[PDB]
Amino acid sequence: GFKAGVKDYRLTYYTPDYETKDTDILAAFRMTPQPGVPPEEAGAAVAAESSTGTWTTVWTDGLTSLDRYKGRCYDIEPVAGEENQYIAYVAYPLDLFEEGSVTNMFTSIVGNVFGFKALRALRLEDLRIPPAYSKTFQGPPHGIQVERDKLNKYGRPLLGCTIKPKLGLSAKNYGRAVYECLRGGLDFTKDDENVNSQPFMRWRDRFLFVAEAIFKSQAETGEIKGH
Amino acid sequence: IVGNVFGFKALRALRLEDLRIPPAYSKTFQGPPHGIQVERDKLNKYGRPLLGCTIKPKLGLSAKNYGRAVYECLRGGLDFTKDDENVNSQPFMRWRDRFLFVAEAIFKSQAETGEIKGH
Amino acid sequence: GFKAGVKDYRLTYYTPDYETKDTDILAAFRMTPQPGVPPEEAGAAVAAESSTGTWTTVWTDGLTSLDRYKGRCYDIEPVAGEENQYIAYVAYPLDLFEEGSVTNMFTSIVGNVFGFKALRALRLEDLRIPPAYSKTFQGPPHGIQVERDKLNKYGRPLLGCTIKPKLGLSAKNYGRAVYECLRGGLDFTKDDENVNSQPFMRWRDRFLFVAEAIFKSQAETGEIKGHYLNATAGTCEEMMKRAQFARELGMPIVMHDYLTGGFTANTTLAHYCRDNGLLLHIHRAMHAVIDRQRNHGIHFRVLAKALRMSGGDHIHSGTVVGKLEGEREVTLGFVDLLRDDYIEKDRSRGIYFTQDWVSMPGVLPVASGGIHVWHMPALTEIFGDDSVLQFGGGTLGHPWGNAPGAVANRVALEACVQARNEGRDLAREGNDIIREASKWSPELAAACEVWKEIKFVFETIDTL
Amino acid sequence: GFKAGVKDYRLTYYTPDYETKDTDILAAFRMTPQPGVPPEEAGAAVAAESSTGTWTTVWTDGLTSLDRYKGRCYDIEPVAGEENQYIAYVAYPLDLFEEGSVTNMFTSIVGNVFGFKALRALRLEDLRIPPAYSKTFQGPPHGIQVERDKLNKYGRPLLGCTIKPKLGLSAKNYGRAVYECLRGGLDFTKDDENVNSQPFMRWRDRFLFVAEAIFKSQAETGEIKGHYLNATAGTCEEMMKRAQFARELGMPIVMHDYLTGGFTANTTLAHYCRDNGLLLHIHRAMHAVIDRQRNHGIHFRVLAKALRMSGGDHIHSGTVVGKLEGEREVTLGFVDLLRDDYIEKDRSRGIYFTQDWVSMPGVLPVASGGIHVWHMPALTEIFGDDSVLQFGGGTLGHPWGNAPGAVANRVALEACVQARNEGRDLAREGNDIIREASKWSPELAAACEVWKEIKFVFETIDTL
Amino acid sequence: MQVWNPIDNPKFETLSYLPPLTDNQIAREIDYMLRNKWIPCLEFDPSGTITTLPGQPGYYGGRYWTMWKLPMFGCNNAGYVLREIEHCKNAYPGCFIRVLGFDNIRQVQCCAFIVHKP
Ligand SMILES: O=C(O)[C@@](O)(COP(=O)(O)O)[C@H](O)[C@H](O)COP(=O)(O)O
Ligand SMILES: O=C(O)[C@@](O)(COP(=O)(O)O)[C@H](O)[C@H](O)COP(=O)(O)O
Ligand SMILES: [Mg+2]
Ligand SMILES: [Mg+2]
Ligand SMILES: [Mg+2]
Ligand SMILES: [Mg+2]
Repeated sequence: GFKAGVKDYRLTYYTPDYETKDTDILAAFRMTPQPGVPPEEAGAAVAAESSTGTWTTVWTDGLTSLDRYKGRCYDIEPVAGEENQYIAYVAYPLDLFEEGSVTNMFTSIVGNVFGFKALRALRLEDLRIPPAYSKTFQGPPHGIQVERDKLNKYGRPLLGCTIKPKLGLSAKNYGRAVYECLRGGLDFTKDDENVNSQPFMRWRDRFLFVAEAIFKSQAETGEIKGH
Repeated sequence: IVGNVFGFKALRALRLEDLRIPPAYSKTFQGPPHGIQVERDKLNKYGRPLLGCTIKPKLGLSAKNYGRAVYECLRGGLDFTKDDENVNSQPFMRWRDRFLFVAEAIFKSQAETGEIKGH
Repeated sequence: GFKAGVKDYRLTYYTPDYETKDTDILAAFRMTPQPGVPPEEAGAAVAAESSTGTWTTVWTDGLTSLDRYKGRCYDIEPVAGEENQYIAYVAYPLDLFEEGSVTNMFTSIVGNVFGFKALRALRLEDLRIPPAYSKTFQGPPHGIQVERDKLNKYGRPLLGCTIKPKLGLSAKNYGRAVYECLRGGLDFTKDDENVNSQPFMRWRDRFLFVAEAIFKSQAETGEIKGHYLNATAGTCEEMMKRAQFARELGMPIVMHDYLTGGFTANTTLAHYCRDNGLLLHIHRAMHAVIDRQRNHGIHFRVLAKALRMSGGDHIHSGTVVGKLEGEREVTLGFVDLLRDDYIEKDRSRGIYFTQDWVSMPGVLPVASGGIHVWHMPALTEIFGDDSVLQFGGGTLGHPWGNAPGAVANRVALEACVQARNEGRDLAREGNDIIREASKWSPELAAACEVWKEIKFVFETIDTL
Repeated sequence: GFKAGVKDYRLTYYTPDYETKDTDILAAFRMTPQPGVPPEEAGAAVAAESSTGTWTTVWTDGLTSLDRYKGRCYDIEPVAGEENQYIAYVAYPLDLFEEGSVTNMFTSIVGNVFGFKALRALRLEDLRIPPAYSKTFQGPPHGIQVERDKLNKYGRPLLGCTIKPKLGLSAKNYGRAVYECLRGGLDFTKDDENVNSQPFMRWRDRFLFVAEAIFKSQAETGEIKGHYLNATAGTCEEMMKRAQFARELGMPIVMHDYLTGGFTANTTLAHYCRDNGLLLHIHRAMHAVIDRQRNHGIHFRVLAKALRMSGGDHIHSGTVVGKLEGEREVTLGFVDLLRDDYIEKDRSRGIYFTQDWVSMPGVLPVASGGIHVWHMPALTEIFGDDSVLQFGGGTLGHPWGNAPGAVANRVALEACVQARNEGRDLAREGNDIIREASKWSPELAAACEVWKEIKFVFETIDTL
Repeated sequence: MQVWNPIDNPKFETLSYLPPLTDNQIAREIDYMLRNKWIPCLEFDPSGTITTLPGQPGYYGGRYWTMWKLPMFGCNNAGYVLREIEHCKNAYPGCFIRVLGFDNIRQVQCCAFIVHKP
């Protein structure tokens, strides 16, 4: 039947006898329930409002199978040293995510459950990415070995420096201070986080002035340098 | 403004409250594309607030059943109809056909009541 | 140290105590050794020349770890009824293949091991693709459900036809026989495999005349009709110019051959059909040169599990009762690997491994070749409610024409789908359902007499 | 009239007194009829089911002239030594084929006739291409004469090598082993068939290191060197992106596989190479699945002619004394069809028809597959002065390293070339030429001991 | 010989080439549906015509009809389905009526046929 109305979350979203598969995503939460609420109700409400759920019953749920598209909470344990804090575990099916996108993964887990009126705190701790899901990404461009081979440097860690008048220098003076640091023995040199383009120093000439000094500082010692 | 100062060892808390943007700095931006008056003039709706709805369940529906439930809602008297935050493209339903199935229903629902509808 | 010389293969490539992982690729061979060679030296040699290794020792092998890049043989079992034939199993790691390429997988397995001087025969039977490798492909553009939803057709198998003679017709006379067949009650109609562009009919003068007839025939009965347009060419540029005109005209489906065009041009077309919203029909040609004989070549159940990963919506499957070779127990076994989602091991139907497709859309089988009306209550019972039936010579050979010939293949079909949902057996009583319907339709009795005792029966070669 | 019904094939498709024209395509088949079928009804069905015809009669055949568009069989002769084997001849008109496409010919000739229920075997042997049809193709990009002029090398055959192990090396170790081999005296250097792009080594990284290694060895000896770069991909827009980078770096040669990538993708690459001045090398993979057995499949001499019209410069032809099968009288027979310009009929070498190529450039055969230094005075007598010799495992297996391993191979060839143009015989002698040259070179005596009694002798399957 | 009539001869899909449907033939097509565990439904619409678009493949108009009340979740007898076809044909006597059937395991329809014409 239909029987429109309002029911609980635990009656459908709490299955503490479930065996995880090898193509599932797992997460761990830490929560502080609001006075007057059983821990299981909050643990079930966290999972329901993330995959498929609302505050009432709808008639369009009979046209599809809901036992292969839901999220489940299968474990609750209490923390040591407190009285109102617990740890919960959730499992998600594989086919709820889009291949090759990270923005879609974050939208389905930390989207809305962080502002419920029945909770006072929440924190995410860890995740488990299955090997069947990480093969659809590209990963780092080069890595580690391909980076050491290109620069021809083995044995010791690397070095670097950053120019530190944070803002206020011109272009020629900014380019001058790089030569005197690279000719000393360092390997790299860094810009700054808040330096893109400003009325005292534009980018298209800073690039040229840095490039001019890089070549000069390289032919005097005989080593590869960068910035 | 806030890149590093939030993690100093000499502090235990920090919160930002308000900002003041001078008029000489906000003139270099574009701002909203249309606004309020232009949006209201195009849809020919005055006097009362607007109405809308969203489709549930969040995930699990096919492409034709998704389009079927929009026509019924739109022919009843509503104005808008929203997708969902976590529905982009998934094995059970892709986007290029969901677009077509929604577009087919919008035209049918619009020519029966004689009002402008969207989604 | 480093020692130069020649050693055996069994000392490195034979480990019969190895436990397979969950990210490996498995294969099974059926080989016949050469007189004077132990059976355990041929299996090792097969696996030691498809992944790594050569006929002598080299010094550059000390710079890498060879215990994570080799292929191993871990089982041997003799066949029953012979004395010089065996079955071997091989395992391959995952880091040896390139993601998203099918032409790479074949090159590294069936590349060179088929022409050794120490063997007389070899045949590949099955494969196992792990779920960690299938997620890097795209798969079929639309599938099964999305294709039925667009055309608004439910309940019964579809119908189709093809135009004969194969070659010789003009461009205007070719578009006139389509309208007559389509106004009779058929759903599809098809070109031919070898009709691309010839001096008697060019490719741009046929599309217009077909499109003109489709619109006229569609507005007279009130149903959706279609037509497969061939798009094979001799260059990858001429092929992409014929698929852009159909999009402009508003046609819903195209056609391609995936065995003579190659495994590279097929993926390019499949990637474009998905982004422009079309349907793809696949014809299997030059497939009997590799199959047929039972002691050399590749089985079709392996060639069919690559098309699903490459891309396609329809596929030819053949008929058990017809003018071309086929067997029942093998067809029933390899038809389940095209539509289902989880298959289990069964040696009575040819399946060796367990396969799951983790929610990938299926494909629609197609049956064609030398059939007429009397064969109808034997094809519904085998395939089911998801198939395509094609009659090429059984429509244009009717003694009354084309339009009357198509009203005879639809009445004879809608009378079998109605006697089934009542509790009547379609096997024992098959000549009594097409003898009562021929008493109120004058166009079926006129056709039940021309072909009445035309049966094809011969011996079978590939006996399981 | 119409008279719908079923008739025989011999009544229309068997003309035993027909005179061939000068614009026709001819073929020869070898078939094994099923018990209870006349020989004349077997050869009349292959012609019928290849150009025009079906299992019944149609009314649309009256609108065209059928005896201007049909194929026919005009000769049947029996084989000697068997009682159920014959040879048939078929003739095809010219207006049945599209100009400039090789896929159409294969789709029209070997399309469906290979899986009939009335036959148990079939094999294609030879074809004849009229000059009026081969003028519409482009042919090889450069040829033989232009390559020698561009590389500035005359007098002796060429040399090459390939890197082992097949898979497992890194990007820098792969590049450092090329320089040692090139500085020793070799000419070319080859990648490997199953090396496109993998997690342990990506293509763009390997290209740069190979390019850097090439330049250093060229300025130290003062000769032109090269290296083959694989350009096989899984999609078309990826294959055309790996050639532009090679052109940008100024590399002279690339590589491709034409049997797993398909025929459509090969012509585009040939056109690009012609328009941008590169060289092409062809590797034959997955060719033993169709060849080998002598009662089913396609011969290699047919598969070789299509490559000449499609486009290429090098091709693998195999050896006679290696680890892979091959015969002498057949190899000598089909080398001429690749190199020459006018070949006459000869049944002692497998040739059935007379062929002329009306001035199209030839190609260079390549020998490989497990040869060492002792085999040199037997390979210079078969092929001649126009060939390429490759040693894969005979170079990286020398007891002293890479660079000393190439000097031993280079010296053993210039001693055989010098001893030929003096009046000495290379067949009866040849175990004495090497033993005299191994007295002033300490790097050849060290190699004449590791491999001294290694031979590969087995029986033969394809006995002419 | 004989000629098919090409003037004013529309068809309506499945089971439209047979003699007209009668009672005890409609009630037997619903028993077969219920013993496979499927859900019936109803629809109606005044005009069954279709249109197209200039250059958009796979687009047609006139594929959606109006739903009577709601799908019947939990029906077990063929009486309540045969008593609801009379209320619909007494309120809208100038429209077509079509019967459906759903499946939730595979999410597709399984049956469709007409039972009334204006
Ligand atoms: O060319 C033909 O003969 C057909 O059009 C059949 O025509 P008819 O029905 O008029 O004989 C089909 O291509 C064959 O069935 C091919 O067989 P398959 O693809 O199943 O191997
Ligand atoms: O192992 C290989 O595959 C080879 O590199 C030979 O290496 P080795 O010389 O080191 O054995 C060649 O590809 C084969 O000759 C192919 O045979 P073919 O071209 O004759 O078909
Ligand atoms: Mg900083
Ligand atoms: Mg929401
Ligand atoms: Mg055909
Ligand atoms: Mg090789």
